[PDB]
Amino acid sequence: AQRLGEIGSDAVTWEKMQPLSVIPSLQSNASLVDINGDGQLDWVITGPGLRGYHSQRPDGSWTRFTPLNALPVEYTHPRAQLADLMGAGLSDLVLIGPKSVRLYANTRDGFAKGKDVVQSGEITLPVPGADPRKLVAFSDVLGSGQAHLVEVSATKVTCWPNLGRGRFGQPITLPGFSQPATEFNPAQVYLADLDGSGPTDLIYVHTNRLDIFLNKSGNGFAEPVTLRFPEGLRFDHTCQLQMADVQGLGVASLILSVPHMSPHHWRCDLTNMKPWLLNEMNNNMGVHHTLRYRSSSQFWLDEKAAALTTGQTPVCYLPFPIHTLWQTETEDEISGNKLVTTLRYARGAWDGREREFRGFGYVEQTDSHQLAQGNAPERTPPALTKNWYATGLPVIDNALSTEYWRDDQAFAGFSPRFTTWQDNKDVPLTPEDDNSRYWFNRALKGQLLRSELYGLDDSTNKHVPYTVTEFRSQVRRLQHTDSRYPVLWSSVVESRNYHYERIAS
Amino acid sequence: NDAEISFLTTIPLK
Amino acid sequence: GVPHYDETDTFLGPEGEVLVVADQPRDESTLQGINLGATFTVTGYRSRLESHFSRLEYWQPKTTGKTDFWLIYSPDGQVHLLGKSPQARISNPSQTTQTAQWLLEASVSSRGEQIYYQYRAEDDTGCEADEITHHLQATAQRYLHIVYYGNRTASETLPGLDGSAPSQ
Amino acid sequence: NNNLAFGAGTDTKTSLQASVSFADLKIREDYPASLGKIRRIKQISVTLPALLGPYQDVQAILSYGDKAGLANGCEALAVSHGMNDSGQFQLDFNDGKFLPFEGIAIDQGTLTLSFPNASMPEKGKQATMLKTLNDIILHIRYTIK
Amino acid sequence: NNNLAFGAGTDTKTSLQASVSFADLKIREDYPASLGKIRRIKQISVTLPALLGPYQDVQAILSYGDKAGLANGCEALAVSHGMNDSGQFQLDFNDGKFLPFEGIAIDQGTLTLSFPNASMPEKGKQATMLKTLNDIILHIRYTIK
Amino acid sequence: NNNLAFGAGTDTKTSLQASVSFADLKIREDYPASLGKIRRIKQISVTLPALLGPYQDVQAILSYGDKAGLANGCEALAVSHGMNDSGQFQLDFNDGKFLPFEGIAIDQGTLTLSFPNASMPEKGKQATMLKTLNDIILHIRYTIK
Amino acid sequence: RDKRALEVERTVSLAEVYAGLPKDNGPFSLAQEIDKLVSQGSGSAGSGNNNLAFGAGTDTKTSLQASVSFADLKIREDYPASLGKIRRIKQISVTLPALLGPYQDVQAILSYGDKAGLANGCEALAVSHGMNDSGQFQLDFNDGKFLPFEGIAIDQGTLTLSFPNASMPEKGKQATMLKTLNDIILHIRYTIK
Amino acid sequence: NNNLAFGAGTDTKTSLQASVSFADLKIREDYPASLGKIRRIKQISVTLPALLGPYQDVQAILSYGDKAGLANGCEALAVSHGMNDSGQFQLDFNDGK
Repeated sequence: AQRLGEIGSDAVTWEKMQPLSVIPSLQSNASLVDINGDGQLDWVITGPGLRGYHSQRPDGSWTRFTPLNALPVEYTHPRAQLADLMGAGLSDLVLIGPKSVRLYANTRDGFAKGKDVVQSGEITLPVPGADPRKLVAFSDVLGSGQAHLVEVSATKVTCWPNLGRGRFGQPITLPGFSQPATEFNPAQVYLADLDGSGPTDLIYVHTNRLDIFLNKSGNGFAEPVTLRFPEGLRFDHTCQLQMADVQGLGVASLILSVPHMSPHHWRCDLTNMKPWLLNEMNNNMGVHHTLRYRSSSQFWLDEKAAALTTGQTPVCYLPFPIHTLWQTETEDEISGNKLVTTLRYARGAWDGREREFRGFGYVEQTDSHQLAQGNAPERTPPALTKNWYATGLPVIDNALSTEYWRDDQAFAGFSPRFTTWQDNKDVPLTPEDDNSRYWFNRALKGQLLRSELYGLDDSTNKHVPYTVTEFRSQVRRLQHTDSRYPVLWSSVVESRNYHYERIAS
Repeated sequence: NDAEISFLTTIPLK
Repeated sequence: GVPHYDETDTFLGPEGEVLVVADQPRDESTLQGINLGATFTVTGYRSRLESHFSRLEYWQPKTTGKTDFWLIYSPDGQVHLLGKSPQARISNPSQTTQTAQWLLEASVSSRGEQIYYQYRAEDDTGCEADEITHHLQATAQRYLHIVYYGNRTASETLPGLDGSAPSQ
Repeated sequence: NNNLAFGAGTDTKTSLQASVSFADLKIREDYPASLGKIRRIKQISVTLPALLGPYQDVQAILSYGDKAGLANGCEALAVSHGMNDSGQFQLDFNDGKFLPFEGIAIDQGTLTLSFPNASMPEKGKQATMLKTLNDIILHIRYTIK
Repeated sequence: NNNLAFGAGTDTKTSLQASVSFADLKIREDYPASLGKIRRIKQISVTLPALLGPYQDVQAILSYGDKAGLANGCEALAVSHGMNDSGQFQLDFNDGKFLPFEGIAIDQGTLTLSFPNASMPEKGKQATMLKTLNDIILHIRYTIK
Repeated sequence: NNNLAFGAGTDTKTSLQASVSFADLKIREDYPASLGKIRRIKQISVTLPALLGPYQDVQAILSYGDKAGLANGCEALAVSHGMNDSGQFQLDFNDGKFLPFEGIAIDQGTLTLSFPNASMPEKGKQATMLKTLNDIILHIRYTIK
Repeated sequence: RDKRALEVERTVSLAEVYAGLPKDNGPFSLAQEIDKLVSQGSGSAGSGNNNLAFGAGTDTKTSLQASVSFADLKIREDYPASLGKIRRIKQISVTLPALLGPYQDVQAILSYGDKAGLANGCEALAVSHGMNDSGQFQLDFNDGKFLPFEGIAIDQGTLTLSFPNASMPEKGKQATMLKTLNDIILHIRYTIK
Repeated sequence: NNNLAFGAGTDTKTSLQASVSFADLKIREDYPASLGKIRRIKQISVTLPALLGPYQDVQAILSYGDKAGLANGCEALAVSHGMNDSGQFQLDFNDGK
């Protein structure tokens, strides 16, 4: 994906296809899936005796073949499906029958010895692929953040909540969905988080229109919203409805791919904003606040585009788009003045190992005063504050060193200090291995490492900050005699201020 | 204080 | 993943950090002078990331006739009790020993001031038969109903001890 | 000839039999007579949209309850799993042999599908299978000549 | 020869016929004349992008409305699915037989695809299927020599 | 004949042998007696729902511990992978040869599945594989005639 | 005298074979030694018939050869002797889990470095790609012909896998491929009779 | 012999001719001489990773511009779809031809 148009545009395009410079050689019995749940897709090979994978790293390289530690022989079974059943967010291996399931937990290096889970009571599960008249699939139709088992037929939607480790609860009827009996072809049923929220909506595709049933938080369906196709577009069995966030809007758009003689595509945008976010506040005393949001993925495209234009190779460490706050605006009803803060983000990252978001390494805050018309001749120039934070992923933190305002006649910058606590002394430490190094760096996440304040003036010294602030943090290992991760404590040891007042000297 | 969970969607291939 | 409830699980603190066992367990039956009626294994906990050095204890009875609880010892001597009485617990409505959450129930200051939190359990009211029909239990949810504070008299003990419901 | 019933054999009393007449399937009606008058069945597969696990079978026998010049054994087909399940373990139309039901006119006689051990009071094995069986689908390959 | 119409037969009055002249397909034009002049059809499959229910079949006959030295029965092909649907249960170019339409010059004659029971006022079975039919695609395999 | 034991041979002392009686499987009972009395095994495949390491294979031998008119080599089958694992490198029901165990009555004799090198104290290679094996599944193809 | 033989498959990791050599045979990590041998003009690893070396032929001095002894693969040991003593190889496939460029291929020759009753050409297999490749363009166990290496005892002789144009200083084409190759996997089909 | 050009036939003036020399592909060099000296082509397949869809065809003919003892018609191959596209509707390496 590339930024289409100028930087700051929200438009998205794709570049001319290029061969990837490197691919795995073994592609006869393999597929691309995140097997570890690390955020890195794995080319996973499960061939005639050979089991392992190649992960796709963020810098574009591939790892060498990594053997799996354990794989069920049933991985390749015709009814094998993967699903999040342990609730770990990992894809577990499961086989489903009507009375029991067989579950192999994903241990993120292979799978665990599986277990046969007997369903309690009289709970009978649907079996995927068993009946062409209905759809059996995993989906968050209850809007709870998990993979529930849902069966969609012409007259009703039934769902068995996932209680974990292969256990399912009683079927829940989710009324409101209804198709004309014999016309109900499951091939026409697609599921989606169209409002960007928990519950997954049911989209029924007809030849000339979409019949969309909004999901009322797992309590049944809304009367369908009918959308019509543009003239000349008709849907059929050779066509496909694809859903994806391809705009940087969070909410996936509906793409109709019609491969006929000259393959063409259409996209239906239902929203330009994620619909449940807080938009406005008004205190009825003249203060009005407007929030705006922008997907993190659009900041990435701007970051990427800027790097391309300077010959640099940007790396995104966040494959899981979030909506960040952008362009907060405060309106003074009564004075007529407005104040807008635009945040720009860069270098954010996903932890991978603990499956958590570490945060944005860089946050840049503008500050613009819109004085009431006729008030003043553009007085009070806009300000800019740059803030660099630790992510605790020293592939990013180490790189922030080049983005700082430079002054050669300056004190040495800071690096984090790692210590322990030995006979009550703050003893310097170099981590023994990667597991410790990881946890020591994890402890740094979110700390401000540096900030700079600039005026966005038209002066000859507009690029020189008024102030520069540097910090040095420290992580102390207090108790390693524990479950593998040690107890760490962290704080700021050094804080250095510089006052330039835009004068470099 | 506060809390946050980042929610991502994972898609199986079968 | 979904908790096993077999002590292989970990817990999150008052801040969503992982708690770890820091101290060897000890046996105790008396809490702030209150004889709880059972011997509890008391396990000390710390956050993996040490926010303000708060210390936590998990009290686990050796008997099936009692439920567990958590205590928090704040750096200022403030002491908190979470999840002792059943209204303070979120637990599997069937296997009720599977407590998912321990909600703050009581708190005592270092100077004798107290707070007691009265929770109300969810129930089958305020709705249509259809709501109940497809969701027969799920009464594990707890809502804060009344927070009682400003004890008329002074006490160094937690107000929730002995399971005594507050009077206004 | 369009019904469900328990059988009347000595060991089929607990079998649930279902049957339909070819006369009521209206196969002939799909193409106008000018395309040919001889319309005969070449092969029948049975789909049973029941809920079976990965290691669970189904038992049913499909047979033709009428007169036809069939070779012995071509009068019946067995179903073992139901996923567009043909009678033979290995399906081909080129093994040199006649297939089950091959040569039967598309509009003559009656088919019966027998599910042994169906009765619930008798604790039949198929007694639970059947309660998840939503429909019965036949796939009839026939030719016009 | 490039049109739609209802059939003129006695039992085809409800059949919707569509036909195209090979002369207007401009197949020959694809390759230079020097590569060979004898350009003949070897095999034709039919694709019918449409929405059909899970157990709904396509009823259609493809036939050649002209003179050709075809073996009897090679003048027509049945369509059942429309999913790149060949005229057989199994397609094999190596069985020692001629395939439907094999040997027809790429320039001569007209193909007609007939959909029986198409008329809506007559409540034809295909009357509704056809309303979800977006196109008709032919896949023509032919050889040059 | 329904048991587990370590083998009595001189080199099978470390092999874990799973013995299962055919009579006790009650296969005959699945279908009406009236369909025919001669019910014989045509082919057996083995499925072993265990977890294997990156280069770990399965070593297991399935054999028939009784009298039958078998050809030389049809008395036993080797398992290598554990997924519908046939006794050959390539399974073919029409090559012209008898398959292992073919012709054995469905209710007679006993099968044994032997896992060599299964004794943990001897550091057998299959000893750890077996600790992840939840079940053993046989797929028996048989015919009624 | 015919017999249906037991048809047995086995997966062999050469990295395990070399890593597991007895201490006096010079056990080694296959990946590390390849990296050194490819970067260097020459060298060797291991001992006896379990080794790495550049070939001595006039057109092989840039070819990296790996060799293992069947005697040390401990194949016979998989099943007790009572199952039969004639244990012969039916077919060998080769898997090479390396990373490759845009449209790069893999050049390697697998051959049997010993005496056996093989028909001419059955002494060697060419690897074109690493996807469980084999000696033919299409593998068919029923075409009436003998497969490469078929009939060799599972516990006798030595296999060599030769990678031509491996030397890095010579700018061999496979010089970079080898630096992404973590292991060498053989899939051996053999029968017991 | 490594070039692009338009043809000079009477009906090929509009055809692009993409030509390459085997001698310059350095195929022989991939394997040691000692493996055998007779190295001959068995089959050639054409791949065009083009923006060519499943219902789109490409007309292209691959031919050998030199002297060889080829069976009549084995001098050329036609391309239709570009995805490991061989000269046959069905590729069979064992049909006796």
